[PDB]
Amino acid sequence: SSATSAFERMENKVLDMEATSQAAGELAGFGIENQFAQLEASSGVEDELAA
Amino acid sequence: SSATSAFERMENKVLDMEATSQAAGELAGFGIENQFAQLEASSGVEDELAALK
Amino acid sequence: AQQRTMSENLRRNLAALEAKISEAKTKKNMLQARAKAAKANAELQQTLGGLGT
Amino acid sequence: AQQRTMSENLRRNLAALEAKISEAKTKKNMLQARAKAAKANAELQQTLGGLGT
Amino acid sequence: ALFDRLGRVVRANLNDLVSKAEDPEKVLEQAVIDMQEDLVQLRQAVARTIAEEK
Amino acid sequence: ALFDRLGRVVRANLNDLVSKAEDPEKVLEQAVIDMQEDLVQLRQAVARTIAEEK
Amino acid sequence: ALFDRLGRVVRANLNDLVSKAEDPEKVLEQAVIDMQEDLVQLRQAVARTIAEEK
Amino acid sequence: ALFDRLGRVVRANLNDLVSKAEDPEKVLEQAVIDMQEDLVQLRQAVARTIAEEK
Amino acid sequence: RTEQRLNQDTQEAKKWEDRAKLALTNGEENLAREALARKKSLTDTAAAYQTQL
Amino acid sequence: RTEQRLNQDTQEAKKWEDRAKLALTNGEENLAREALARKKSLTDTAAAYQTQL
Ligand SMILES: Nc1ncnc2c1ncn2[C@@H]1O[C@H](COP(=O)(O)OP(=O)(O)O)[C@@H](O)[C@H]1O
Repeated sequence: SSATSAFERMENKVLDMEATSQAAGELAGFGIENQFAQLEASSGVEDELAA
Repeated sequence: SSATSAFERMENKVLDMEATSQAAGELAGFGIENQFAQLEASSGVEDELAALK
Repeated sequence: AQQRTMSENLRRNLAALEAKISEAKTKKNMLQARAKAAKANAELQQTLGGLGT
Repeated sequence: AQQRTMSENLRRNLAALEAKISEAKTKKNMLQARAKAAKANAELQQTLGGLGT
Repeated sequence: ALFDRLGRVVRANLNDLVSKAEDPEKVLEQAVIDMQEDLVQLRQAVARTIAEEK
Repeated sequence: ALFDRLGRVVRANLNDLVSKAEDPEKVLEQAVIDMQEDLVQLRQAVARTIAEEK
Repeated sequence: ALFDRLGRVVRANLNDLVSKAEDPEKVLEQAVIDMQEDLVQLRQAVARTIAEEK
Repeated sequence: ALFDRLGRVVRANLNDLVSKAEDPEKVLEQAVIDMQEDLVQLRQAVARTIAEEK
Repeated sequence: RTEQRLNQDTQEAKKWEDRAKLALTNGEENLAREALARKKSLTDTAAAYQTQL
Repeated sequence: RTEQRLNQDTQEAKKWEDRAKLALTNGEENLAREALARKKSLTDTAAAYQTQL
C-alpha cells in the first residue's frame, strides 16, 4: 500500500547503473556556474564594440 | 515477548553485524586512509602550484 | 449556529483531504516516471553492458 | 471535575507512548539500511578475498 | 517465552511474505482510485449538511 | 532435579534455535507492526474517554 | 571447498551453455526494439510530469 | 587417524578432479559474473542508505 | 579496445584539468581541490592503461 | 614463472617503500611502520624466490 515502499522498489533498481553520483553531482555544480559566467562576460564586451 | 525487548535484541544483533564487517575488513586488508591521505596531500600542493602559475 | 459551525469544520476537513489527495497524485506520477526511467536504464545497462548474447 | 482530571492523566501517557513508538519506527528503517549495508560489505569482502577457495 | 518469541517471529515472517507478494505500484495507484472515490462520497455527504444548514 | 535440568537444556536449545530463526529485517519490521496494532487500540479507548467527557 | 569449487565450475558451465545458445545479433536487435519501446514509455510518463508542472 | 588419512586422500583426489574440470574460458568469465551479481546487491544497500540520509 | 580506453581516459583528465582551473579562477580553492582529485584519479587510471597497452 | 613472480614482488616492495616517504612527511607514523613492515615481508618473499630460481 505504501507510496514510500513503491518509491524504494524503484529507488534500488535506479541503483545498479551507479547512482552515488560522484560524476553527475560533481559535474553540474561547478559546470553550469563557471561556463555561463566566463562566456557571456568576455563575449558581450566584444559584441557591443562591433555593434 | 514484548516488542521493545525484541527490538533491543535485533538492534544489538545489527550493531554486532556492523562490528563483524568492520573487523573482517581490518583482518582482510583495510587500506583506505593510506590512499585517502596521499590524495588529500596531492590535491593540496597541486592546487597551490596551479594557483601560483 | 450549531449547524453552521459544524458545517464549516466539516468543509475544512474536506479541503484538507482533497489537498492531500492532490499531493498523492503529484507524487504517484513522478514515481511512475522514475520507475520507467530505472527500467530503461537497466535495459541499456544490459544490452550495452558486458558480454553475453 | 473527576472526568477532566483523569482524562488528562491518560493523555500524558498516550503522548509518551506515541514518542516511544515513533522512535522505534524511525530506528527501524535506518537499522534495516545499516544492516543491509553491513551484510553486503561482508559478502563483497568474502568474494574479493583471496584467502580460501 | 519460547512460544512468545515464536509468535513474533511468525508474524514478521507472515508480514514479510505479504510485503513480497505486494506490488507497491498497484497499491499506490489503486489507492488513488479509492481515495478519489472517497472524496466524492464525502462531497455528497457534505452536500447534505449544506442542504440542512440552508 | 535432573528432570528440571533436562527441561532447562531442552528449552535453552529451542530458545537458541528460534533466536537463530529470527530475521532482523523481517522481525524488526514486524515488531513495529505490533507497536502500531497495539497503539490503535489505545487510541480507541482515549477516543471513548474524550467523547464521554464532552 | 570441494562443493564450493563445484558450484563455481557449475555456474560458469551453465553461463557458457547460455552464451553458446545465445544468438548475439537477435539480442542486440531485440534490445533496440525494447529500448525504443521504453523510450516511448518514458516520454508518456514525462508528459504527465509536464502536465502537472503546467 | 587412518580414517582421517583416508578422508584426506579422497578429498584431495576429488579436489584435483574438479580443478581439472575447470575450463578457464568458462570459469574466469563465470567468476566475473559472480562479482557483478554480488555488487548489484551492495548497490541496493547503498541505495537505501542514501535515501534514508535524505 | 585498450588503445581506445587509454585515449578516452586521457581526454577526460584534460577536461577535469580545465575544470579545476576554470573553477579556481572563478574562486573557491576547495572546489578546485575536489576537481584536482578527480583529475589525478583519471591520470592514474590512464597511466595504468598505458602500461597495459 | 619463478622469475615472473619475483620480479613482480620487487616492484610491489618499492610501492610500499615510496608510500612510506609520503606517510613519514605527513606524520602518519603507524601507517609508515606498517608500510615498512610490508616492504620487509615482500623482501623476505623475494629472497626465497631467488633461491628457488
Ligand atoms: N562477462 C560479462 N561482463 C559483464 N556483464 C555480464 C557478463 N556476463 C553477463 N553479464 C551481465 O551484465 C551485468 C553486469 O553487472 P553490472 O553490475 O551491471 O556491471 P557493473 O558492475 O560493471 O556496473 C550482470 O547483471 C550480468 O547479468
